[PDB]
Amino acid sequence: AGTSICTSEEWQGLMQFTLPVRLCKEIELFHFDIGPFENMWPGIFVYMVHRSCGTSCFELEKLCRFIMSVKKNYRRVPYHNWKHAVTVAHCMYAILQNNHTLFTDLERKGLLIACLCHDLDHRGFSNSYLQKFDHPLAALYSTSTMEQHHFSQTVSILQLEGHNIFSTLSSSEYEQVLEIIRKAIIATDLALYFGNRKQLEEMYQTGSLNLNNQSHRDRVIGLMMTACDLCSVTKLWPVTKLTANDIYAEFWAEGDEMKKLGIQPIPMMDRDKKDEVPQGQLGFYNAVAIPCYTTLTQILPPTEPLLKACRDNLSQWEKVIRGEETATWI
Ligand SMILES: Oc1ccnc2cc(Cl)ccc12
Ligand code: NI
Ligand code: NI
Repeated sequence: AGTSICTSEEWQGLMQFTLPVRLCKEIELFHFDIGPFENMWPGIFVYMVHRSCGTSCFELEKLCRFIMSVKKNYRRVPYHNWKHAVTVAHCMYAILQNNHTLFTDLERKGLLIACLCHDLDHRGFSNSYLQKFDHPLAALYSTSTMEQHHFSQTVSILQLEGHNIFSTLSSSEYEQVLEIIRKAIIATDLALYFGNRKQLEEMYQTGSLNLNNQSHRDRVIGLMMTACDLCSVTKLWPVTKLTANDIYAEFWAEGDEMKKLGIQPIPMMDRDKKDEVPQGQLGFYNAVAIPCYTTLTQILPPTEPLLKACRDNLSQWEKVIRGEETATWI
């Protein structure tokens, strides 16, 4: 109820924060895992905005208020949380650094913010659930239901007193950036990923892909947003495996709610069907993640380590299925 606002203590603290030097080099890398550094997550986002866009891109006060309010409008859910937001934002930063001049300064600042904001106010329920049980949000947003809500939450935060990091933009650039952000957040709807990937694959294979074509650009950005959203599948196996637990904590809790309403959940959301998880991950990697990173690598060659990592993780799930797991902690 309402949009939440960071305290003065919170945003002034972030202003005064400094990143330990050792980390600077690590953050550049695709495989970097933010996990061990919880206190530093907001500062890591600052550092990334500053290195990619410049320290003069945003007024520092408005930026710190914005980031800290963004954090306060993530809910305490097992997966679609503040930690996930920064993880996604970090993947984008690594894509952007490796492909810097392909994207405009407006696209870079827009995309880093869109990633941080792309799951705002997520409740732990999927679009399938909201549409099945006619949540009011599905009345408002007939397709891409939660994504449309996340964009609306983003705009609400920008509109808070002293939070509009985009106010210094020309009126024309302001409309362009909100449109960059809307499209990017919408593209995180995996329902849309399937057609987009198939289109991009066709454009690439026939050689029609042209990055000077706004419709093509929009699509490449969309695939980038898919790759960033799913990037937990591109970490080192222990990291990826641990994250998988949080994803399923969330799925199972939704499954439980379905059962109360007289509907048996899909196996993926059934806590009594945990034996089927490894095969379901295999299916997810084969249907979604592998193709995503495969096509992204063809379009943006420097993103190849995301694909190589994802391939290594598919192999690990295959190992689990063959009974070849070694010891695991969670
Ligand atoms: O198996 C999965 C289903 C839905 N979303 C997922 C997201 C990640 Cl990062 C990994 C596996 C997923
Ligand atoms: Ni989402
Ligand atoms: Ni997400």
